[PDB]
Amino acid sequence: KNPKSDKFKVKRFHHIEFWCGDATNVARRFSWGLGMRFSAKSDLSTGNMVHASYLLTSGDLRFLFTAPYSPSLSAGEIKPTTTASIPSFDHGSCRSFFSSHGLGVRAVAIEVEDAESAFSISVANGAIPSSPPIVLNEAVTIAEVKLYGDVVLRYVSYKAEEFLPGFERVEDASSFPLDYGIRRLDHAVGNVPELGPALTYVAGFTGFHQFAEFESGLNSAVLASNDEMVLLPINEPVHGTKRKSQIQTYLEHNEGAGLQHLALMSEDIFRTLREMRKRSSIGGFDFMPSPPPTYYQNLKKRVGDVLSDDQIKECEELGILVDRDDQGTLLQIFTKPLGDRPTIFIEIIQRVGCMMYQSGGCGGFGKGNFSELFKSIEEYEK
Amino acid sequence: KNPKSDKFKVKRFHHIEFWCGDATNVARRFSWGLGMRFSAKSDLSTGNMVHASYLLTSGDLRFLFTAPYSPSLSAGEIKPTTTASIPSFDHGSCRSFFSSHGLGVRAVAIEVEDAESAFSISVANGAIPSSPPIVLNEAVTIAEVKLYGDVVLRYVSYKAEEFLPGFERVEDASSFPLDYGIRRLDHAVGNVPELGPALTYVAGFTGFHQFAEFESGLNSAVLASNDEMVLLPINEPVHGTKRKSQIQTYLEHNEGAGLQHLALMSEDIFRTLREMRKRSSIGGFDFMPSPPPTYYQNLKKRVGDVLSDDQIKECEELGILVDRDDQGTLLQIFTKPLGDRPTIFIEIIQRVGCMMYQSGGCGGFGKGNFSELFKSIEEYEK
Ligand SMILES: CCOC(=O)c1nc2ccc(C(=O)C3=C(O)CCCC3=O)c(C)c2c(=O)n1-c1ccccc1
Ligand SMILES: CCOC(=O)c1nc2ccc(C(=O)C3=C(O)CCCC3=O)c(C)c2c(=O)n1-c1ccccc1
Ligand SMILES: [Co+2]
Ligand SMILES: [Co+2]
Repeated sequence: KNPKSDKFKVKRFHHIEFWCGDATNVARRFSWGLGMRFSAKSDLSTGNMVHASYLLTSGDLRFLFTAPYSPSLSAGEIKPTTTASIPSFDHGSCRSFFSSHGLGVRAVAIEVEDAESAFSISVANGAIPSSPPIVLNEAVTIAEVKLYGDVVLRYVSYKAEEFLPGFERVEDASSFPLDYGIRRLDHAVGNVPELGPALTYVAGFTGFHQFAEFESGLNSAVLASNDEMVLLPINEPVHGTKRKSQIQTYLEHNEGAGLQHLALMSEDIFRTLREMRKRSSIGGFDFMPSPPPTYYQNLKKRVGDVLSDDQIKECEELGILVDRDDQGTLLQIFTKPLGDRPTIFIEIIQRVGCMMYQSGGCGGFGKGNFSELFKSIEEYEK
Repeated sequence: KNPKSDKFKVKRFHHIEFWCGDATNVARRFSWGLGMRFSAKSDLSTGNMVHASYLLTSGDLRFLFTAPYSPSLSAGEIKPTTTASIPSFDHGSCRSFFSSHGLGVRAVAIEVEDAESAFSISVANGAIPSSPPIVLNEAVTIAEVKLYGDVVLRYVSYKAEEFLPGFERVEDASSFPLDYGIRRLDHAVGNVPELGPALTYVAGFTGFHQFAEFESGLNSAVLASNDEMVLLPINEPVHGTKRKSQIQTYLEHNEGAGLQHLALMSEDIFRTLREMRKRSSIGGFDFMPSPPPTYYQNLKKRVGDVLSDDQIKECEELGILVDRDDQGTLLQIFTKPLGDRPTIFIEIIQRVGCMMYQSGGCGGFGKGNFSELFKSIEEYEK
């Protein structure tokens, strides 16, 4: 059941912005680890005396890394005379965010038809405004409202129908064409102390609807746009369990609510994981410990009609997890945390089925892999 | 002339510590870019609830990357009950340092015979104390005094004659044996507003002596230990020049004095620069723009008795600079800034001559390359 109740026209995920202390080192690490190309910049070399911002792209996926310069470089500026390319940026907010949370996502940005209308309708329906609509070079409009914690939902709309004005394309000599197969952001997941009030708030101002699902330490629910291509799952911890909830660990180490993981769709998850795993110990990303062979022995009875024995052994080599709902099949794997704190991590996913284009959320989000991993663990103990 | 006036016994450079906002991403970037191995850690997995610290090694070179956790993780601790492995660490100091300066060196650490004696003698001779001597697991003693800006000179002494107590060796699966030929720290350079008072201060409390030298925007001088293996150059800006002093640009973007560059000795600078340059656009480090061919044409008359025509063409391919004093020859090159701000960078060097072992500072520090580059620039204009 999809009531298609969006209160304004939403297109697709546009970009994800990390707030950093040094944008250069995080961007360069991420570029090598994930196979993303340096495509645009806004920094001292482009006249930005306020913040350094570097954009990585892989297919339609856009990762932005931003850090503040010394305020003294821009102490003479006022908002009318700012050299910042992202006018919502604030030195104090950014330093407060990074000191509170460490490295993490500040903005989940979605493209809309009309960012000024989206902002107005959202705030009229309970959204807490974060940065009012601002028109950049008469071409792009950006506005921000609070999503959860210190994470904002960023609306971006373009008149034309090239990232943002004041960003410059990166010199091809500095722009190496890395590509490990990642193509787009599939979903973005938040952790909160209380799921109910978080859902009521976000569904309240967006009109997003609850996306149908099928001892883990969590309760979760997924908000979706009309065509279910913008997917925003939210988790709360379940307390009193034998094993401590990873949602509660997140909230403690993050100093509260924030973005838990980014799920990145790959057009070939086997190629992506081969390429990422080759770089784990040479500057890239690490992956969670693989499931036992019993898990992959049990893959025959569950998805033997979807993957061959060879495609299943390839899953075992790479530690890929597999889940399935009534519509389709999900291949997924999780990285270890991206930075110092046990907070944000990345998911790589590929979805099989639901062809009409592929419909959103085909195969679900892998909640079956909680019980399946418990089973395979005790089963492998033997 | 070397009076050998050290006021306490100094051995060698021990390590360099960067203060970071996220130690993981900087360490992983540096490891790939410079070919350094992950060798030790102190973090949540080792019981450290205060700071995350990761050590990279290449030969005798030790780079330490440290970032603060949320203070809430350790809010119940007191200094007697601390879980920090580096007891001088302070959350507030570290956040204040990174917000003021961005990514940079907090500590230049030298090994001494007796860190408690070095601290006492230094402070008795004018050093500003930063952290008093503390004995770690009855095995290592660490003490810190102010060097310049917010950079400290760190004394480390060992009873035995394994980095620091509470650090753990890194699992060999997570420890990839990268090596591009870098072997040790040759010198560490500071930028200050006023060279005179900075030299008087540091020479005052160490007994280090001035190391003999042979429109650039700087005045400089080099302080050296008794065997001239600890080398601490210091720069001040020269104002009123046609081209703005890079020392003044450093001071402005850094919010004052601090460490300008680290010079890393390579056992084979050609291999090091081939390996680093292959990785510049895939997560590693960039190099300053190469000198014109006239510079390399003029390399015949200056060092033709030291390098063959083939060893000189190899310099031209890699953009290596060459200088020479009355004792030996210096091959060197400079990276672009390591992070967002035009502040800290790295020098790669190899020294030829002065065999007795090789004596310290053989060939000087390349101050001849200022005039030689001006000449080659206008000469290449032609
Ligand atoms: C035994 C370990 O493996 C697991 O059970 C496991 N299954 C998962 C299945 C799915 C998802 C996921 O994507 C997600 C959503 O997108 C929507 C809302 C619900 C949700 O959770 C995630 C994060 C996990 C996961 O984090 N874990 C895990 C991994 C290591 C440590 C502890 C837990
Ligand atoms: C025309 C550009 O090249 C250059 O003239 C140049 N020569 C250098 C020669 C030597 C040293 C050096 O190591 C150092 C010491 O160790 C001891 C004290 C004095 C000192 O300076 C350095 C940093 C440079 C240097 O930074 N530059 C440069 C590079 C790009 C931009 C502007 C200046
Ligand atoms: Co997910
Ligand atoms: Co130097």
